Amino acid sequence: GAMRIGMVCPYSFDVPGGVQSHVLQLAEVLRDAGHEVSVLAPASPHVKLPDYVVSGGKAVARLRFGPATHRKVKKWIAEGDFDVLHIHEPNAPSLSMLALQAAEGPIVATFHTSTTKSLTLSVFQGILRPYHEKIIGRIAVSDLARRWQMEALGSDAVEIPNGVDVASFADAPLLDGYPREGRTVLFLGRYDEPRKGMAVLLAALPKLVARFPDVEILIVGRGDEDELREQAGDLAGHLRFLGQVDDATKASAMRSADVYCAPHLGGESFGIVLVEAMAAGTAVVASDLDAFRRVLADGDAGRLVPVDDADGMAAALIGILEDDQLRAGYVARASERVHRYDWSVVSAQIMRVYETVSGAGIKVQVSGA
Repeated sequence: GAMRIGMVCPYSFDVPGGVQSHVLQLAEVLRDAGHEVSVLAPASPHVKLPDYVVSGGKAVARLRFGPATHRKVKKWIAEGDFDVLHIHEPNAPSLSMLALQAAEGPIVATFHTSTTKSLTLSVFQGILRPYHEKIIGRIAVSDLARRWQMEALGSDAVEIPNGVDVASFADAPLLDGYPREGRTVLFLGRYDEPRKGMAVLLAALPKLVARFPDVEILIVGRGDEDELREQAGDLAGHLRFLGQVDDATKASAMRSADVYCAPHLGGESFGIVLVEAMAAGTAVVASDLDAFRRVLADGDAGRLVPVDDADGMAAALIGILEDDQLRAGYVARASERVHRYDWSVVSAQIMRVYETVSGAGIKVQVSGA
């Protein structure tokens, strides 16, 4: 039953990031399931972390990490006695790649390509290791490596969704004073960046207020309030800024909004926030970018709008708010879909990968043997 799993996170936890958060959530989840997990990462002295995460330090023409670091890592692996070593974003250079090169046996590496989709593969430890390791260094930064990995022979590469704790949203406490009889709409992100599409949401505001005069636009994330109020004109009174909040409050605000609007001009990454919205039971209206269309399943799980279309956005929102049955339907379907993104599933898939790669009696060792 039980398994010992090392994970390597290339990034310090001193700063928020998708990968860091992914790793930690996953680790917690596996530990909850009765596995021994160890997390290696760079020094994160500023934040208080669980006891199973370990620090490797920080350091970096073309140059590599210093000796003390290598020592630390080798120690970690050798005394780890891991059944599986899981590496994240083994970009070259990185802590992860260092680990990947140091170790031997059941090695798995994951590249998080989109916030909602992540490629997972097993390193060739045969005569090809030197060659494959150079390909793995470029997967992060190139389409061709990615392709070749998914396409090639003897390559076990699989795609798995990004994980989410669904309950932390669904069960999130409502914000004091919500729901608003005035119909709140949620925007989430840094609104000074045009690709987040705040401008579109602003363009559609007059119609929205016309048909729903008491509406609030709840805005989470960092940006310039003054400027936006100024661009909002006399409708600026409808805006409410929560600033850049913690995850708990994000979940709360998300759950207490009647609708989540995602008018992104494009990211080709950003989609996971929609998953969080659906898990919160809040109906989604999103721009028609491919990723969003995938997540909402062609328009099954949420309303899709043409990119950079204000009139469409307005019609969509208004339509959602005015008819409650429709909205409820959208939410229910979304709740159906959100299953595949929960950790209990994702963790199972990755566990399958672990089980495939690791045998009985085989432990991760430092090269060579």
